[PDB]
Amino acid sequence: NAMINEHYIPQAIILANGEYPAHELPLRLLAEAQFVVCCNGAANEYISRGHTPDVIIGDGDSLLPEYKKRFSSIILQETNDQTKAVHYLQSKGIRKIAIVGATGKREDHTLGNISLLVEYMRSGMEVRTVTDYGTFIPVSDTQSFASYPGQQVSIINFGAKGLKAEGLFYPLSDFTNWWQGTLNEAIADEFTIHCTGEYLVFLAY
Amino acid sequence: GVDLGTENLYFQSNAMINEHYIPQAIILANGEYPAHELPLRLLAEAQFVVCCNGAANEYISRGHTPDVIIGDGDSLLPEYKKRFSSIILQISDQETNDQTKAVHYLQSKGIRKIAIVGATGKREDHTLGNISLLVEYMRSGMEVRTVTDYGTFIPVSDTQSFASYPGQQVSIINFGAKGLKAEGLFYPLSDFTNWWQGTLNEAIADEFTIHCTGEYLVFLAY
Repeated sequence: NAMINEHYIPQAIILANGEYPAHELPLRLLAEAQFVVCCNGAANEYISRGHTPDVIIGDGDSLLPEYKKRFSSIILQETNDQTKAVHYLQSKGIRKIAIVGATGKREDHTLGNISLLVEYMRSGMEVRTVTDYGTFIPVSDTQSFASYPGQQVSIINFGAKGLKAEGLFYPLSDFTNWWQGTLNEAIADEFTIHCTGEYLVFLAY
Repeated sequence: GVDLGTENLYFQSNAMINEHYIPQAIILANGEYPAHELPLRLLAEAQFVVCCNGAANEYISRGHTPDVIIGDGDSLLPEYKKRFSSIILQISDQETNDQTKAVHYLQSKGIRKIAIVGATGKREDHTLGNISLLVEYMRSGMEVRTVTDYGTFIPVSDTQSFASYPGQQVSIINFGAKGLKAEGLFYPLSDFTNWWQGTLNEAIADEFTIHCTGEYLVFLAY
């Protein structure tokens, strides 16, 4: 596995139906996107800010009629919209994606959206969720990460066993409850997590 | 007994009750300040408010008076630290999560029924940690709810009935419970292995009951 770095350039962006991004990073990613897929809606918010989506995932009654006379051709048809967006992009040979706007509204939607990341990667997709506060990266087995000393790192386990690290302030164990692995800290310019199985890393900006 | 779910939060309940939810104390955590009428109702009606670091800044700026401030005084605006220095408590030099320290402070005071507001909406790792901690607080013997801008999280053990309304969105997050089954929900339950699986179920009627052994979390959307 190649080292996970900050310089992430995805082939496509998914704009999910959580809170529209406010931080510079997700906003820049959206602005310089090669391909944008909008979930339900999010398309209305995206268009109102003077942007143009490539694909809209929803039921046809998603867009405002006012925008429909301009983007009815790019609307496309059960799971959640984020997952449908991932699967659509996967069907087009896209392998590298960032999701923005996936959090910050209903918390059950936030929880669902985050948990699905681990499932996308096992399918063979490279996906990251970029928020106003950090980046979620689904991982399996041994993985190295670029960091800076003092960078806050949270680890949430998804069934992985034998978790241990170098380059983090606190040692790891096979976490269960979500709080257990949160609010660790990088002590150097890189850290490596060793295990077998799936887990999720949140790197705070 | 039956947990009234969100039905004891609304100004006008479907449940033919003569009261509403008034916990013994409110914790204002350090996520986004409540914006929705329901967590704001709890805050407005509270006679004991514990502020986490910071969270006290917005509370004070809106003209309100914390009863206790948990954690680092340095997280306060200088004038606020000066105004409230005598109610700043560092309950532990080991525990670092202020939400947890607030719960522990209230428990030592002999308080058991509490609501947490402002726990979510900023850094998502704080959101995830704060939510998951509800299971620990319940285990410790506290009756605790987290009340957000969008619904309420209730930590649960074993069999539990909830008041509801037809079409209410109900999400179940598993924390090691086994034999999950329900009456009164649209979708049959399974022993959920990932968070999304039990989300966005739906109450059919005015009550539902979840049966199992072990711990889980229920989110009821307003």
